[PDB]
Amino acid sequence: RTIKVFTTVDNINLHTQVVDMSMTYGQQFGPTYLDGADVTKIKPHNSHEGKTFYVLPNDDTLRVEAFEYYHTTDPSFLGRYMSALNHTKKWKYPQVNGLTSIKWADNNSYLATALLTLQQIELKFNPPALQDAYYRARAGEAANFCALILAYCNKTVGELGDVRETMSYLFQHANLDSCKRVLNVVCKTCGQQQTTLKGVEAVMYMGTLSYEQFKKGVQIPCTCGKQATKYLVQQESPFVMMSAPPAQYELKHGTFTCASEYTGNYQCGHYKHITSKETLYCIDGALLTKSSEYKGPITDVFYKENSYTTTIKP
Ligand SMILES: [Ca+2]
Ligand SMILES: [Zn+2]
Repeated sequence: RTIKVFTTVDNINLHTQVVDMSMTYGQQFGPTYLDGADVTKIKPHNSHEGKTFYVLPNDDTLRVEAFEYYHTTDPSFLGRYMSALNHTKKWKYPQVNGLTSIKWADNNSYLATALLTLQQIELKFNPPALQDAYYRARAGEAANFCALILAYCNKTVGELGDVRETMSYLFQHANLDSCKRVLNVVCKTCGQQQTTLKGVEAVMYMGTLSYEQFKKGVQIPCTCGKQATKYLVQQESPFVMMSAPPAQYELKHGTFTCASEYTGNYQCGHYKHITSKETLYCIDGALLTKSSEYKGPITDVFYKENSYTTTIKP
């Protein structure tokens, strides 16, 4: 028996195939997937006629196609992305206040808060798989985007996650080289140290939530033994992510783009997303509340930026 099916590694370039129906998909193709479901232990059915299957890049041509779409060499990427897709395709992606969210499942609260932020900051991905699925996620079809995020972060479904850490991985696949940050560490004895950062390191900071206070200056204990002052000199970026360990923080309307709230501790933590619109909106998975004032345990705050110049003399 024979049916005709298609094989692909990017869902773009399809390949016509003849399949012996007395064998399994793994026997003729190797590890094979149909929209996430592993069908390696499965033999062709008549219902599969004309359907498209993911495989692993066995030949070079599939490897050439796979690198262009995903920008990775990691041959495990397809199985991990397919394994993630098999779950994320079943998640619910409601529109909450005009943004694509995720109904909570499999400890995806950090994914929901990240996805919500990605929709409110200016950003473009370099791998086509990411940018294609990023576009579809903004349209409401976020299953493939979320599965790709897990594959690029080497995370699995159900595993707990950090939003700041998740952005870190994704910023490596965006085009942020144009971003530039300059910092002056002024230490009363060590001196006035300057650093220039390019790329992902130029938009992220771990220490405080306030961007104006980051412009004014923050003390950091120096490697000598005393205290040292830390402030921003030049910021050239579309946005800035300011992170701090979860602590009670007052979110003031119109002073930020969006923020990450983290309540709980250890294995009992949970993320909520706060965004600034005409008033303050709290998106918690598929749930939505609104208020004029907000105070909570914030761990990330995003701000808009273009070009900043400090008023501090070197
Ligand atoms: Ca929308
Ligand atoms: Zn010092």
